[PDB]
Amino acid sequence: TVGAVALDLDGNLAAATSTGGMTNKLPGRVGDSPLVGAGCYANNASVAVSCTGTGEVFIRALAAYDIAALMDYGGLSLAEACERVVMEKLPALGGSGGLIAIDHEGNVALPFNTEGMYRAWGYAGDTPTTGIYR
Amino acid sequence: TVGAVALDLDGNLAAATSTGGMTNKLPGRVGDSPLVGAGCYANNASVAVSCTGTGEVFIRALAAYDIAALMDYGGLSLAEACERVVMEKLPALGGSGGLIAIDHEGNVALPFNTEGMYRAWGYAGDTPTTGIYR
Amino acid sequence: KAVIAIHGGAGAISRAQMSLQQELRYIEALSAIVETGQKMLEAGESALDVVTEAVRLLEECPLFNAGIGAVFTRDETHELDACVMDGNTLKAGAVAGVSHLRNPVLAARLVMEQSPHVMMIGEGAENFAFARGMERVSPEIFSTSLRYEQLLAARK
Amino acid sequence: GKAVIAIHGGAGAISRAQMSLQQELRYIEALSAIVETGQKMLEAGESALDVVTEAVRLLEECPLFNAGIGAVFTRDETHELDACVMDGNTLKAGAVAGVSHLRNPVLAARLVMEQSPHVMMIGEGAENFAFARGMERVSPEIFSTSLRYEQLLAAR
Ligand code: NA
Ligand code: NA
Repeated sequence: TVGAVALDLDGNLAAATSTGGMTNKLPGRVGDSPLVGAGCYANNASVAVSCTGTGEVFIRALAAYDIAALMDYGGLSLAEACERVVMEKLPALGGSGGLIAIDHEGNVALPFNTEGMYRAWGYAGDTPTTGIYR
Repeated sequence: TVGAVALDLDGNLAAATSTGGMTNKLPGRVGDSPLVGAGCYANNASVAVSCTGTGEVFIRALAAYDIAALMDYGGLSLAEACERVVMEKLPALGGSGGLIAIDHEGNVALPFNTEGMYRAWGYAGDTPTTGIYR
Repeated sequence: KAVIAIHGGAGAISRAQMSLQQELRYIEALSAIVETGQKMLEAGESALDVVTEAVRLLEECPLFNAGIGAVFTRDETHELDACVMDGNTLKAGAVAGVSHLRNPVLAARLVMEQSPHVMMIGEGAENFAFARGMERVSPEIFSTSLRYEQLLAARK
Repeated sequence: GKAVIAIHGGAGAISRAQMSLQQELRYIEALSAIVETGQKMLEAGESALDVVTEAVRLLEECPLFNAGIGAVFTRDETHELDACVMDGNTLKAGAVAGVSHLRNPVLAARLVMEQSPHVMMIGEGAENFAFARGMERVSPEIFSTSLRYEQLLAAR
């Protein structure tokens, strides 16, 4: 699974996600990646999110939209919402993985509860950061 | 499109939705009915919801989970959440239709913004109510 | 206090184009299906079994656009979709794009009950269901003259 | 806030004791190259939607990541690919699932967004819509890599 999120100079947020699924997948199984609100969500009023993990749990938990609702309705910060969804709510349902997210203010979060997540980010005109472990 | 929501004597909530789609549909098109959080959602801590309408907007708006999030994070009542989603938010996106919902307290709601919605409901032990028009 | 609600669709209803005989058939159908569900709840059946049965009945009823009585696609075919979710476990099952399963809602429940997945589509969903005993049917079984006439009116 | 981008290439399949430094270096190089292209696009005033679309196209083309070229194999030794894109301005979205003959699933998803009234298409219906709009039909062999095939046999 791969994904990207961005905030552009005009204040717009977008998100995108793509996958080949899982090795040895049952043909016809669909995980969170193509499902709006599960593996991909963007709303200029709150946040842009792209996920990667245990497909079934990100769907049942509507992880991408949940970040947004937590922020918009719960008043949580991007960091508090990411913490709650990735570090508490998903492992509680047997889920593992992570996500990337940018809020309408420009805050960036790349939470994951696994040993690794291939990831990178950066502001326009600046040096990017890349990551695998940690 | 058809659906059902139920609260049982043990306190469990459940939802189900089924459809044939739209007459003259483009083959391969998917609307909200089979998508968790869009056309079908259930959580014992909040609400059971089944939707019917212009599929694309209920997906974009994650209508079923939004009722749940408005109630659980937002503190809205079932009726307030139903009013916000069906009568304000969906039509703003150009969406028509309605949903059925039961919350963990046994409240029931059958909102719609169309001329009609085939519907019925009833508490166990009571006589049922049926409806077609407003 | 146990309770059930059902729907047969919003949007395709216009008092000006309906007849009283028509409206009574829908009321009768909605009555009987909701009554079956109420009885199930009072008897202590689970919420999950009740919504599953209710939508199964709505699928079987040719008046409603699900299962028998499904609309036709552009290609004069039927493509059916369904979802079911258990508010206790938060498990869910869903199928989309199936045409050889008589009751999509039962196939959706099969996904949630007899697999670790949530969503299956198309022929993979059908082969999974068949392998577990669900019968293969021809999609002609869903066809009705009323929905075919709507298709031709649509191509007006 | 200033313009910013983040990308990912998957969580979960990563173990330091199972990785080598030359492999880690290739991943860092690819992530850096793609996030940099996104940064420069943002700096130049491109839209958030065009940026994420391009970034995920690049991640699909890159054989290191499980999307597009480089996709894992199903148990039938096929490739089934899925993608989504959403515009936070309009809240429009486009998605494809279960496609095998489209080189860049995210471009198909954007095509569903940009050139149809719909949000999600699946399977052959999704492929036939995309071909009708001029997208090229490819052989699913093009996604195949020895590394992912050996992984399938190892899982076996
Ligand atoms: Na029916
Ligand atoms: Na790739």
